[PDB]
Amino acid sequence: AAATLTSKLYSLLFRRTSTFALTIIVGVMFFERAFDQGADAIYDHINEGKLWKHIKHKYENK
Amino acid sequence: VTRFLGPRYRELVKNWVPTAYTWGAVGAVGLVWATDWRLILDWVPYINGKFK
Amino acid sequence: AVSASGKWLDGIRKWYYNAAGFNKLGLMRDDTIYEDEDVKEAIRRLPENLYNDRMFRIKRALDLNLKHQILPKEQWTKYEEENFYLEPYLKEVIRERKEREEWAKK
Amino acid sequence: TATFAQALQFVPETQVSLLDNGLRVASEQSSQPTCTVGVWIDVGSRFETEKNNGAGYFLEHLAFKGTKNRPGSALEKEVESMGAHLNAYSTREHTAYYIKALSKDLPKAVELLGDIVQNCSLEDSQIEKERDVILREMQENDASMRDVVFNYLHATAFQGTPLAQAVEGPSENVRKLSRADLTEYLSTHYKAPRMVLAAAGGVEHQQLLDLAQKHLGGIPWTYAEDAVPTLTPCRFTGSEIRHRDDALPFAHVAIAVEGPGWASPDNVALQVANAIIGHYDCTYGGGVHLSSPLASGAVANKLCQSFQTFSICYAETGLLGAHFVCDRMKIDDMMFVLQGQWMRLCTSATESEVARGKNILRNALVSHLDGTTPVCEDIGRSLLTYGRRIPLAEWESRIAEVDASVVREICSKYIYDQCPAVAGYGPIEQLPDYNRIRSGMFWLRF
Amino acid sequence: PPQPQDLEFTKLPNGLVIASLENYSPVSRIGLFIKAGSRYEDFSNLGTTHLLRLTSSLTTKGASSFKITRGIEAVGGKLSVTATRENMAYTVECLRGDVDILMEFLLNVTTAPEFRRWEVADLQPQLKIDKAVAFQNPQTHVIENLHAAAYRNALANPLYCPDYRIGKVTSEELHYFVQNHFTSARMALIGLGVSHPVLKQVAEQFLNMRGGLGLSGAKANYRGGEIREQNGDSLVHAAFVAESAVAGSAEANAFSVLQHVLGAGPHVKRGSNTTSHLHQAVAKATQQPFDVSAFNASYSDSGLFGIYTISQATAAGDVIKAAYNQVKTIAQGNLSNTDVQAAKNKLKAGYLMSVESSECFLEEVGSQALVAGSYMPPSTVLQQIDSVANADIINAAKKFVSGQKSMAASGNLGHTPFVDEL
Amino acid sequence: SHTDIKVPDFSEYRRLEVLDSTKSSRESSEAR
Ligand SMILES: CCCCCCCCCCCCCCCCC[C@@H](O)O[C@H](CO[C@H](O)CCCCCCCCCCCCCCC)COP(=O)(O)OCC[N+](C)(C)C
Repeated sequence: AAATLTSKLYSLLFRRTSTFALTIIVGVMFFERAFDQGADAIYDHINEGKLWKHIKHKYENK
Repeated sequence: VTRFLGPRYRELVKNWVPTAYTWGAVGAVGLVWATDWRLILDWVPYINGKFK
Repeated sequence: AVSASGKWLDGIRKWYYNAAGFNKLGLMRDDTIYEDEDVKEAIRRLPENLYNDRMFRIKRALDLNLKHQILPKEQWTKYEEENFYLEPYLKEVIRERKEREEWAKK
Repeated sequence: TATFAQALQFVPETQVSLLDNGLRVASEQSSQPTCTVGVWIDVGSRFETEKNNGAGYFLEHLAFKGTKNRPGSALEKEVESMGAHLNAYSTREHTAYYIKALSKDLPKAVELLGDIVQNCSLEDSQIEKERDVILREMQENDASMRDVVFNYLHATAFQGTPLAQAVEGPSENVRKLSRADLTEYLSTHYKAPRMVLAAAGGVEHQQLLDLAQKHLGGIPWTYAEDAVPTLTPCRFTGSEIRHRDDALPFAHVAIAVEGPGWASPDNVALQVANAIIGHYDCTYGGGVHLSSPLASGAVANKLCQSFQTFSICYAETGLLGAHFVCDRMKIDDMMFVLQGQWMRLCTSATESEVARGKNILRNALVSHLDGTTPVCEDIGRSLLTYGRRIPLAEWESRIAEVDASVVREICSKYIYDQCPAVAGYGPIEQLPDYNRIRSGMFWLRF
Repeated sequence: PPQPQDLEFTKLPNGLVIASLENYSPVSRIGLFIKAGSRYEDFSNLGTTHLLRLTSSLTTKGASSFKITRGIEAVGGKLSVTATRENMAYTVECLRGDVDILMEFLLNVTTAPEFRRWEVADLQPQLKIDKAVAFQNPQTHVIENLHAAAYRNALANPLYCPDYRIGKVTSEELHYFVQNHFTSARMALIGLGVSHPVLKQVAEQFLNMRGGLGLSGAKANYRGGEIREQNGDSLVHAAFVAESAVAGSAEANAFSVLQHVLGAGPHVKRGSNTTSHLHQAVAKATQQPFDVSAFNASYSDSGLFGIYTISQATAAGDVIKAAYNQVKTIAQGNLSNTDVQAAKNKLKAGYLMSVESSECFLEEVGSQALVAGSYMPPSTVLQQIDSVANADIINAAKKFVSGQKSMAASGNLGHTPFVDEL
Repeated sequence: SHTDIKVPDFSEYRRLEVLDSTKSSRESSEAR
């Protein structure tokens, strides 16, 4: 229960809605990058060795 | 227009200036994010990785 | 003061007045002014007799315009008989607005 | 000839002096031929429980019904043959008995006062008479609407706290009290050093101190079994109470947010803000698009009948808000304008409004103190609230420190994005739901 | 601080009385007292005064309505218009440093009023609101009926506009009343924080205004009629007045002592007035809630002494009989000495306690200046009040008993007596 | 008689930080 952490977040970035919107924009930018990278890694893991990315090395520059 | 002048209308602008800057910043970042503008984005420490 | 220029000014103003057709319909000058909020309040301050006269003359003008007719020559409004009945009221209302705006800025 | 702050220095000061038992004696002398002597006690409904909720109010009814030395009608006969006026009042945090009389009768007044606070006879037949009297007076209070909505506001804003219950107490409680709970309440609370004697007007401090020792010096200061009635803080709750009765003429909303205790500097600035909003009525002259912003808009569609802003302060906590009446069909519009005015103060406050607020505050402070009785009340309430009597010069100095920026920060500290407490008693079908009221405490543009 | 100052009086050749005092309070107060009142209207114009006192905020030739309110509001001061059948009192309060500003408005409003007809028309509906609020309390309706029941012409005029005149008051009537009743000789000016010499020159401006004397009224004649109302309220009100002495006379003091002997005013809160003779007489007559006391209204032309009794509809007759019988016993000569002293002490305490407040003190000074122009210190009041003898009070009681009575009673009236049978 | 009204207990709905009728709510409002 990081009550102090939530208190700091509110007092600095939520009391005014202008700051509230700005945090949202930066958060989504970072979130999409992390979400996309993690999801693609999971997809590649489940399908290891079948995607063309995993076999192109056997023909590219070859 | 002449009525808009006066000591207080200047004060009202001063109070709202911080809010105007923040809203302008919100719009600028939103535009860059929506458009995936590589020119500015290439100087972002982590987001730049997306670009290959 | 200038006499010849003043008489020329009076003559050209009379010519312009005759060029404007509202005298042809029995309308006074103050009836044609655009009715903004200031004019609306000014009309609200008119005495009953002037207000009643103003409404009837407007009705007659609208009725004449309905049938594309013109009032007889003898009944046209004359440049020298006109009374600016609405001027004092409109001036007072405008001055009050200026005072309010001047206070509002400081 | 004299400037404002220069005239403030000609006001006489108050002389304080303790007795052995711990009683505080204060006095402000003048050339007037009259005086007001009273005792203030730091006892109220805040110190009571469910079993003795109405004890303070009940005792007030028996205060002047007779005493051991002057039984029955002897007490009022002496008071009235003197031409004086005997009065009392109660609250959730204070009680007071004060007499207005001529300086020539200062001695006797104190004697009686001491007799009333030490030797209060509690004959049982009198208790029965007061039972019915309080029962009827409670019915009258129901007729008053403002009292009803202000008690509701306390009940909902201090849920589960001793500050929630009213001074009078439940009707069921007043019909079961006995001469044993009243004596326990009297013995446990009415004693020095909680008492504060005050005397403003043509009275000399020296005389006021010898007389007090003669009579008030006998009050005990030791609790039995060390059963000390300790005070505790009070929690504030953001909630609403809606009592609907469409037969009543007008809606009667009341809103308030939590506010500082009486002993914080910020309250002064808040008072200035309350002066900007101001009060309105239907009998005031002019003002239609000619007075403060909330009252100018109050007559454009004929929204309100009368609204007032209040700031109730208790120890460690208080209430800050605005009370308004309105027609059935215009409830939401009046609330909309009021919330806009509060938010405007939090964000856009000009110095011209502040200067008007400061001037209004100075007038209220100076004009209120006119007369002896208001002066004596201020001495007693201050000595039990701050422990001192803030002089006018200090008040002016603190007010001068107020600035538009200061008001913005303080109002943002207490008004912005805070959960309010709402009370409505009347035709209140149009009152907006709490969620809408709570969403109107901030701005999406800010 | 300096020594206690005194009040300076002066009378300009116009006839205006100017009085000033120099205290050291930080708040200053100015007042204008005019002999104009509701008694100076005739049947042609009525309700004029009631509308006139609402026009204090209207525009003037030298200042706009917008300016007056905004200027006063910004300074933080106030302006009020107290009114009565005999007099009208303008009053203004502010700080020491702003006096010169506010006086400019006060002078203007009473010297150069410009009763714009459209402004008057828009202000007309306010009359109903004011009238309704006052009548919310039934005591207002009972007295205004009482004055209309005991006087034929002059003091019968109501303080509030009659219903039928609400929409028909004109600016010409306002103008006509002002010219004929705002004369300088009829006026007086009082100041508390201001210095006397500056008061002279600020007042010098209107010496070119008004002047001479105004339109005199008519001596109020006494009739003795009744005015019953028969409303649906459960608690009946009444009134039993008779001719009294004139304001500011030796006989008037005896009547003042008489009412306080009869328990006119309550002193102790939540307590029965045992010393009051009327409450004792009624307590053994009714066992339900009741309220009783004496009435005293002294005017320049005449006065009226009487009794007011709130009581239940069923017990109205008994209450009135007990009160009236009590007065007869007093008139018969049964009056103890102790009651005289107790009543006198009540009077002196009331007088000094009332004047204690600065606002009331300014009101008392203005009222005295108009009629006489010479302030009479409270000590002189005490010597006058102590000269009253028992025989004087007995004579006062006998006069009230023998005199003709006027009665106004609102309520159910199912059991209330009539005059000629009381 | 209106003094006989009192709010029923909400203890089963209140949040943890406001469950005590003695602790002030100002120290948790910003956190909540
Ligand atoms: C285009 C197609 C869109 C389709 C959308 C489909 C959506 C389907 C799912 C629906 C989900 C519904 C819920 C979504 C929002 C949930 C939260 C919302 O209801 O809350 C409100 C949301 O309100 C907003 O948050 C208010 C601030 C406005 C923020 C705007 C952010 C815009 C970001 C994107 C900008 C893009 C710019 C692009 C420029 C080119 C009010 O929040 P509140 O807690 O009561 O506000 C308190 C304000 N404080 C914090 C300051 C005290």
